[PDB]
Amino acid sequence: LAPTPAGRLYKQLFGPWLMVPRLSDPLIKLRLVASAPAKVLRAAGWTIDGDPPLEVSCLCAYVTDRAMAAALIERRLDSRALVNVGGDQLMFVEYAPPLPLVSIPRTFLLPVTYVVHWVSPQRVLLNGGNVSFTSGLEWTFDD
Amino acid sequence: EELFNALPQPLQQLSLALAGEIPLTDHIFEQAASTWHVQPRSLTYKLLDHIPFSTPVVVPPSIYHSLDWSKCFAVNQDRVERVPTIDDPDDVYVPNSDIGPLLTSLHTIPDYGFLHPAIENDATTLRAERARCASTFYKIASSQARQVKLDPIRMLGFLLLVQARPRVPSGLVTDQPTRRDPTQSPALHAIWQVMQYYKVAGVYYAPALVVPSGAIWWIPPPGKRNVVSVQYLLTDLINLAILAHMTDMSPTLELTGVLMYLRAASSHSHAYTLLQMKSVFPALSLRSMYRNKGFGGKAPAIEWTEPRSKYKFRWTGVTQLHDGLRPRSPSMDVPTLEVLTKYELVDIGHIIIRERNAHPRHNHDSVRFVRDVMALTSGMYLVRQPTMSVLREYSQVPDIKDPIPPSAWTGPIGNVRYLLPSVQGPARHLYDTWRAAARQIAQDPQWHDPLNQAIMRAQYVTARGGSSASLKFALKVTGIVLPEYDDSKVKKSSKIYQAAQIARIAFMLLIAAIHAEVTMGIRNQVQRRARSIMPLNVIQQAISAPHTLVANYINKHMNLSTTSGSVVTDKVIPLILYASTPPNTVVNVDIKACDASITYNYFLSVICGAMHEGFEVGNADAAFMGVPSTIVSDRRSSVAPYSRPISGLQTMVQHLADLYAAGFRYSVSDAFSSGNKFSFPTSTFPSGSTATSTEHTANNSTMMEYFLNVHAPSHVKSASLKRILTDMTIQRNYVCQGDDGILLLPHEAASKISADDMNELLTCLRDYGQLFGWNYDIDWSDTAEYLKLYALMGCRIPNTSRHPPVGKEYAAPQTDEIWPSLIDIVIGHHLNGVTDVLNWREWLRFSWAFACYSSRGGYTNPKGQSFSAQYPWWTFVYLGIPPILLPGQTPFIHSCYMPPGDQGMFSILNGWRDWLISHASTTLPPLRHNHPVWGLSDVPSLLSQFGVYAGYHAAQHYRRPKPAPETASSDSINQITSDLTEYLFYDSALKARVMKGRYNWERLSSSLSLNVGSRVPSLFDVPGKWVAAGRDAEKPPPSSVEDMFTSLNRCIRRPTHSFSRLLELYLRVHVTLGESIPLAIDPDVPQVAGADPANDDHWFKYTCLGDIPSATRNYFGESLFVGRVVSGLDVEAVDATLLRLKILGAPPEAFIAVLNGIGMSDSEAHQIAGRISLANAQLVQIARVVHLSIPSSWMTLNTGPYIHHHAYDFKPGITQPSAKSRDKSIWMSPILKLLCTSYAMTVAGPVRTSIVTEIDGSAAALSGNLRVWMRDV
RNA sequence: UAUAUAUAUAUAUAUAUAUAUAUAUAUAUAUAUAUAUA
RNA sequence: UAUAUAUAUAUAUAUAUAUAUAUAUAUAUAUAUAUAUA
Repeated sequence: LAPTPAGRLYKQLFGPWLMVPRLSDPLIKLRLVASAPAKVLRAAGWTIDGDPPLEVSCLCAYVTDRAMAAALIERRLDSRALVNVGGDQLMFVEYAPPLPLVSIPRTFLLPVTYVVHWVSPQRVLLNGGNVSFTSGLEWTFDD
Repeated sequence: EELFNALPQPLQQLSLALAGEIPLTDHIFEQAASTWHVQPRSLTYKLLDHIPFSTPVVVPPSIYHSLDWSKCFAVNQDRVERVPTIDDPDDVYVPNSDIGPLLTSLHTIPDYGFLHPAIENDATTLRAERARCASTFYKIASSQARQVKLDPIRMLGFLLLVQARPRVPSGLVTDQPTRRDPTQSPALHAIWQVMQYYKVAGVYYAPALVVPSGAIWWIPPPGKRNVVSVQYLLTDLINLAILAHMTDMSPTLELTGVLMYLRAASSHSHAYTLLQMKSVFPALSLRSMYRNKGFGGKAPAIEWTEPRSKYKFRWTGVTQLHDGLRPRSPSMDVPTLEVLTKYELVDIGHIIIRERNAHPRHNHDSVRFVRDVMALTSGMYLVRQPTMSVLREYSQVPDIKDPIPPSAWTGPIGNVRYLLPSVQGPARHLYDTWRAAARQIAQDPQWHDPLNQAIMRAQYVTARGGSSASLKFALKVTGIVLPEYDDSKVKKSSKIYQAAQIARIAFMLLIAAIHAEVTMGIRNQVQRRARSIMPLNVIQQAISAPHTLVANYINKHMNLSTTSGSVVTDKVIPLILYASTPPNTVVNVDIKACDASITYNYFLSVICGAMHEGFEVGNADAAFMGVPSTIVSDRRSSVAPYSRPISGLQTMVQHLADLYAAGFRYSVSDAFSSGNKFSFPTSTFPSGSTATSTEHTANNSTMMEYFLNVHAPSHVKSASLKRILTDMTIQRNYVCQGDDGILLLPHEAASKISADDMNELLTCLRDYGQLFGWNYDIDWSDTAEYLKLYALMGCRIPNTSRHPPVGKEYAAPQTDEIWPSLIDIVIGHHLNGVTDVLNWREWLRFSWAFACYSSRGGYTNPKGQSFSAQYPWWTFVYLGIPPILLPGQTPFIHSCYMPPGDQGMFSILNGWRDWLISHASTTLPPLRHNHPVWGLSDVPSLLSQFGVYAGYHAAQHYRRPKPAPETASSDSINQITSDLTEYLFYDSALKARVMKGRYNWERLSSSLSLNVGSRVPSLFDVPGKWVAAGRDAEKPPPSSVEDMFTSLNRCIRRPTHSFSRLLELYLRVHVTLGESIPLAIDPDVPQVAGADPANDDHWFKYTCLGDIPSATRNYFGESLFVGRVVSGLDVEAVDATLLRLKILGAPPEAFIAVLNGIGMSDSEAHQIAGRISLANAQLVQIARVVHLSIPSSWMTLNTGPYIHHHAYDFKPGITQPSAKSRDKSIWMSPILKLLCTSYAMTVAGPVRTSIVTEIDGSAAALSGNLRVWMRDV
């Protein structure tokens, strides 16, 4: 097949980051954490404090205008997440409708790679067995 | 027979009626039907107590050894797999486990149970592993039991009822009473023994019960436990018992089948065990019959006419058989016995072989034996977890033994690479072939014709469909806001729905959506793995158009598609018969998995390059199907790269190659498993319907041709083989369709090729396929397997096991159907028993019993009322089931070939005429004023007393509920309509044509006063038909059901005493039967197994007429005037209207308006209209104008010549002159001939000459009334 | 009682098939001997 | 210890010959039953 120049892919991934030092104002972090009901966690033998459902950061993003960023955060992505995690805390994510890059507003900025992780690892007190569950996705701020 | 005494009184009456003791009546018809619906099914098993079995069968207790299910399932990567027990990775089927522990109790029937609500909740909510595994196991186990047209116990009840009493003999000299008898059938005795385990207080609890939502199970007491395999074993036993009786086989063969099933059931994975040793029976019998010394008999002499492309064959006598003609290939005993040793079933082989050795000569007995033994293979629709199925089939990639080196390609053309001229070999052959075809496609003004463009777009829409969700996502992703029409109650996933959304959008905007996910489906099979259905979205289907077009040209212009025109499927019948004759040697071949072996790295890349290059000849700037030309960079020259325009066709290829290289991305969402949907890509070609047969057949033919002409001569060793291998070409030596293929050798001069050379030849072919990764899976056994048809020495062998009496596929956890549909199931069920030649007398008896049970049904509102109804038995007569005994007649005088519909009614009445008239005169007072056909004797009242009218009109009533409309939804209906019309009428010329035609038509029809309200086929109604189909595909609301029951009952209760106008007129004709026609062939020669003097009527019908369709002058009317039409409209409606107009003598402009109403331009409309004439029309072509058609059952017989010159519509010395048709005979005689032959085919026995003897009214009066009716409709 | 026809059984002859034994040839495996190489 | 070659023995498979047993077909004889005639 006709192969493409790899530089274009590199430009798509790293290109935006290279423009960071040229910026004048600081960045603002974001993420689209997905919730996790405590029932299934306890049912799987996990020891967790507090009733509120746990949530896990799937992917972090960056902006700089808080105003429009908040104005764009009200969209409800039509892509569910199929979270799976083993007892060894090896955590995995899957989007039942695939998440396309063009759906990301072009004012955002994504890291080249990212690793899913608990937003607050201290909530859990003991890893029970392996766990799977489904939840919606919601862009949110962070501090 | 004490069993007859055991039956309740209504069933005893029904059995008497079925035996022919008494004429059937609605009264007993209801009593039997009602009582079956009220008594518990276990009583059917209870009946078995009264059979003193005397068969040597023992049911080992090894069956009740449930293997724990917990070790047969696991979840990894969040999907529930099957984790096979044996090291074989294919043991992915239902295990042998005790379902008991997973059961609760029902409140309605406390004895039986269903799944724990706790388990399903936890699997749903908590996604608990063991909960999910249990759920998945329960779902599939239930589904496997559900693969039946109805509950097996009911079928067993049918068999006992018919077999409870011997049928009364008819007066026919060939009416042999049944040789087989009960108390000798191993199957029934086996059922008795195994069922002894399931009784606690002489109650005989059924191991399972099928329901609309699947199947339920009975909670075992603490001592016992129920293994799911037992239920499957019962179904196989019941099915075998029924089949053995109908086929009338020796008990010894049935004994072997019982042992066969028992051994399979004893081990784990009953399905897998059966699947492994599947082909044992055909190999033992069909593949090795005449490998001995005392060979001989008579065989057909079939000749293939010179224009072999036409596939025309001639029967030209018989040939004496002798030892020099006996089959040459080695027998199959050794491998089969070796396999059977594994399952210690060598006794079965010894029994079969010994019995086979009793048929050294080819005759009726030999083939009958072959038919019976081959009918022993299991008829179960096997089903496995779809997840395992998709994971096991698409995980295969072809292995190429000599890949195309990367240095064999030119520079890229943006996506594709052209093939260097210096490269030779099969790939070069393939490249040139596709390139040449692409060139021919390139310049072809056949396309860009707006009508043809309409055909292609319309071809893409059907009621079914898929991948709509992927479509909506992908376009929404690219910012495209599609319309919605939900209020118009039509399924979104329907291909119609997505098509309507697309109508407005500029096509190029949609290009990004072709790289989207495709959903999938699975359809189970009887003797193999389940098939796959992979429906592309409408856009993808549109893009792949060039691939289809080129493939079609390759097929239609090289080997004439090898019958893939599929015009009538019966054209393969004479072909295989000829291929199996002694003078010819035939080899059966088929690609191991053509869908899985076609791929981009080797195959598709070559095709894409050839097509892209082949399209270079043509205007570089010429949009095709809305795809404009574009600029692409050419890099063939490293020193002088540049960019040049390419035509739309090439742009399509550019994207198509990109998609193929990326590989198809499927998304599985199986419902039987629990919460395990996912997506994974594969190179497997979709191959979901006939649209794939074209590509595979083209490549199939190409590789075969290169092998024959180039590879084999250069590589084979035997000089004699070279001598015979040469002078051979595919166009007269090879045919195929998809993977399947047939290769036949040139007639070796009064001799046969050495098996040594055959082995050399077959070996080289295997290696040749291995080169590019095709496993050829060839075999040589001097038999004909093509499209699942079997022929031996010119005699067709119906493989009955592929049509199990009880089995039926169901691809969903729920049956999702309503009661009246069962009737159509019965009708279709009965026809198979006619197509396959069974014992026609006994098959008819069983059929009526099935009908009686189906005749009654009911329904309940989701919360409110119940509803009920049942048909008078005369309905089934109208639907096409012969009556067994009429009052005043003798039983079993009506042949199964009796046509359905009005024709069957007319023929029955015609024979029944005199008795009715005389009897009515004695019984009833005369009617008040004279009748055309009847005297004053008033038979109509008698018919009403028989409820004939009730049945006649009841069968006319529809059987599926109708969905309701709405006005805001009608805005969506209009929106749906508008867009469908918009999609249909891409241009404006077609819209102008149709509008003009419609306007002229109604103007003419009213002003000329032909009639008003004539629903003439026109394009403006095609979207309406689509909309109705789309709305119909939805699950109806209950109100529609209630309307159906009420309407049906009212139609039943309404007192009417008249048939349709046509049937009323048809009764005016009197037809008589003369002597038998001269025979077609020698009665000694068998042509269809089982159509022998034992099964007399089939044996008569085939012998008199001859099977080979040989319409040398008739052509069976396939020359329809309108060769090119759009989907949705019916050609058979169009020509009927045209002929009707021509008979009515309409002015030419009437034809012009009608033709213009379906898009034909004025010039071609005049051209077509001129062709219309009563002369060139065929008998059936003109007779269809009044819906007189040929029954499907006749499609296997050579009825042409009989209808032509054996059905005398006017014999001078017999007919009354009043019946002389005079000048209108040009269109009257075909009608009379059709009526005559229909009556002749109705009666049993040999075919006799049919003669019109009298019409009560003058023939002129008949013609006049017909013209009136023709004008009315 | 006799004749003729049909069916079943038994005996004898002939043909065909299968099984078992023995002989001869060929192939494969294992053991032993001899030669050669390591 | 291993590999290769040759000889001998044993086992298994295939072919041919001979013997025995069993099954099937055909012919002849005898017995029994049923039908028809005398």
